[PDB]
Amino acid sequence: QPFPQPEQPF
Amino acid sequence: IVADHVASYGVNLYQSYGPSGQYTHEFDGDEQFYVDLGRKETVWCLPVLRQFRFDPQFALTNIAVLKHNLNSLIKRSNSTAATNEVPEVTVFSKSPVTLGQPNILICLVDNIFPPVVNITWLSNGHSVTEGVSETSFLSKSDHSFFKISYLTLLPSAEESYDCKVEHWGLDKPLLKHWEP
Amino acid sequence: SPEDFVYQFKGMCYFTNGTERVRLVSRSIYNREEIVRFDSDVGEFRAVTLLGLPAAEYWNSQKDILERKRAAVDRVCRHNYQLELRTTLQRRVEPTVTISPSRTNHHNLLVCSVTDFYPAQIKVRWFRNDQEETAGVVSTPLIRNGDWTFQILVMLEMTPQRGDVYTCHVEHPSLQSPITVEWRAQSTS
Amino acid sequence: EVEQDPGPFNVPEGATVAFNCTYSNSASQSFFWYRQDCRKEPKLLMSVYSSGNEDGRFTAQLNRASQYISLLIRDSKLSDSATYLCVVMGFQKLVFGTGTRLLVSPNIQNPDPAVYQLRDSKSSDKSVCLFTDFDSQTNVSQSKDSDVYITDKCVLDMRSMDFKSNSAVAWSNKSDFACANAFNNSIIPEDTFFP
Amino acid sequence: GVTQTPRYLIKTRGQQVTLSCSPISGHRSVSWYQQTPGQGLQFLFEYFSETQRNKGNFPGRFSGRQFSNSRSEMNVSTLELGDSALYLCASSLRAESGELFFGEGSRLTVLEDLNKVFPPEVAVFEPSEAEISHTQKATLVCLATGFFPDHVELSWWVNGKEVHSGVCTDPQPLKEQPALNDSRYALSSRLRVSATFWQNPRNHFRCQVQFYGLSENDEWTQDRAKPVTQIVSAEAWGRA
Ligand SMILES: *[C@@H]1O[C@H](CO)[C@@H](O)[C@H](O)[C@H]1NC(C)=O
Ligand SMILES: *[C@@H]1O[C@H](CO)[C@@H](O)[C@H](O)[C@H]1NC(C)=O
Repeated sequence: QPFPQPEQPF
Repeated sequence: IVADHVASYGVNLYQSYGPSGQYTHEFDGDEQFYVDLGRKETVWCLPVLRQFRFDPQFALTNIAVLKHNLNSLIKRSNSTAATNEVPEVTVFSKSPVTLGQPNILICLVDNIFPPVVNITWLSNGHSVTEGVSETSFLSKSDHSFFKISYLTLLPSAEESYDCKVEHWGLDKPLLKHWEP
Repeated sequence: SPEDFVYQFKGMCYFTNGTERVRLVSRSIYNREEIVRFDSDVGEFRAVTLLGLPAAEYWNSQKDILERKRAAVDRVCRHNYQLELRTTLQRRVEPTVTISPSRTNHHNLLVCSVTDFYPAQIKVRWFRNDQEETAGVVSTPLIRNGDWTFQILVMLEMTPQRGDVYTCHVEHPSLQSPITVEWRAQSTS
Repeated sequence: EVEQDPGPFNVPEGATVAFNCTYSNSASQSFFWYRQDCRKEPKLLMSVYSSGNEDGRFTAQLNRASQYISLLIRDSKLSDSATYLCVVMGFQKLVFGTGTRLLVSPNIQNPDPAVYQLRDSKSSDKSVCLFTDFDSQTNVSQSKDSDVYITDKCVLDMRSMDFKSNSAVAWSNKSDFACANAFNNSIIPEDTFFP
Repeated sequence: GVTQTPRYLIKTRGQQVTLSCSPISGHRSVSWYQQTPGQGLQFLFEYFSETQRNKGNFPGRFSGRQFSNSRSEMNVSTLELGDSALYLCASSLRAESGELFFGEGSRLTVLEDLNKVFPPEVAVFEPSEAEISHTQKATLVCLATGFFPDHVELSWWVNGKEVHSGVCTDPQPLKEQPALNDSRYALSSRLRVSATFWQNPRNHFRCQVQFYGLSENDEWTQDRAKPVTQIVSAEAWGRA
């Protein structure tokens, strides 16, 4: 599984 | 930034005009996969990567956060909208031309912003659909995009082609011609 | 022309010397303006422009967000590099090397087409009668086909003597030993 | 651009001191006060927040609407004497202000202004004049003769005795020179005692 | 904290210098700043992960580097008179931090000529009987005179132990020739004690001036002694 980078909510 | 290798894990795109989004991973500038957000399906672009798993729900969640964040920023920028760049189009073949031997025409559309574009292949004025495919909106460090379209063909002395590119940054459709 | 509002988020990983130097740069972008950045060297969100200041301050106040971001260079970049080592970083596609004469008459130009290779690192040299040519060589930039292959055209301006052998000489990580392709002048131009 | 109170603050011990600083870049992200003793290194004093960071006698506060940064020093001590630097961090630039110098003078309860004369221990004849025990309002003016040397005022603190005193030193190689007139170049007190 | 060497240095115009900084253990970012009267703190260069991360506006004769233990060196290949300054290094755990921990600095004085360099002469002046009568307190005075450059540290020692209570040292030296930029200097300090404490003649009072002058490597062809780094002191005991 490639691990990814999540964006944060404003 | 100077590095031996650069990866985007991943490239997240959301835009109002669709509304449409895109999720990809890139390694050294090439597309590893995209998530078809409509089908919730991970679509691998390099076959050896199919042994791996990537949960498309992550892409859907991330894009949903982009949607939320985008609304906030339209409000805070005073609806400051994207500028339409002028894209550059280049047509070339994958390998040297041998009349009658299978080849692939490559239409590179570079400096795309915003990421909305029509790319269509023409032969003797007719739109070609068979043997056509394309990459995703591949990222660039100035945050514009490029996109590449492919036409498989048997080159013949009497058959020529145009790559036709439509973009809001262009005055008229841009035809880019190729002859053997 | 329809108006468009664009958001981009890029979770970028930079690798040098294997994983000796690994660096995560998270980039939030409004249209083409990067507005907030998380750089693992810095360890906190930084407003690149005014538009990103509220997000940067808000995310930096959330301890749980900070510690996830700070671990992300290992959790994301280093983890994924191990997968690249078994796949993308092992990809070797040998170049196809082709010479064809051209003009700009008699032939005064040779094109060495080096096509369908991966990875990008390549060295293409022209030789004339076993002596490397430096003047008169013109190369396209490295051309990215988009299908995980590259190509490059290296051209030699030439004034051929009958009997001359022109050699295109290609070095590439896929090759145990260089590819050489010869073009032999059958007449004097 | 970082702009600070553009002048020495001369403050009596115990007074409350307000430092102000403005920044021009609205995108500026973090803010700090540093403290720097004469010819020494800066030391982080506190980070600045909109709520107001409070820590003992020190309060720092940020106003992003007006782009002001402030530092408050309650109940100032002699040890607070330093140059206070406003430091503003933006994207890839950390800007140190030029600083505001703060000088905290003692509250001399019972002034005993005198001018003594002191003799060299090892050598003989060589002497200096000590003007001491004056109150903090008294300025001491450097000489304008190249033969006569007058030092600035200087506060010492005899801690175990809770006693503080100002003093200044004058000396000369010249035979003419006498401690009676050494400090006639500076406002001296009529109370000033000349044994 | 942060360790900087050398703490004091005299060089001449055209010479080269290397300053060293050891950051706080674990810190990976080292910055260099130049401190002069009238410009305040000026940023030289920041060093993170053995590479230069950011750069100020100084010319290229100012260079730096960082080793794998995060120790950093600053170099000036050709010194000018105007390079005289306090060179400060600051460390932080991470790159581009506003929270910096400064060393005590390298005080670099650049001269045209080393003939101008003199250690101090130091004299102690014993309290006046009038003071001892009128206040029941006793002020010793210390004079350090004729030194150049202004590389001195003055301390008071009472019965072998350094003291600070009751001490005031001039924050700024006096110039013995205020027009010359190479003027020799003077510095005074006071130590006040109780009349009783001074009246005990067992008590031992020393004024100690550390001077930072020339190094072994510096050439010296004058007749007077080479003005090296040295301590010059005077002392007094107290009388009935
Ligand atoms: C692409 O084509 C469709 C219909 O062919 C058109 O409506 C649309 O506006 C085109 N997009 C651009 C960017 O020109
Ligand atoms: C990478 O390692 C090599 C040692 O093989 C060294 O020469 C080079 O300087 C290193 N590069 C970086 C950026 O650390």
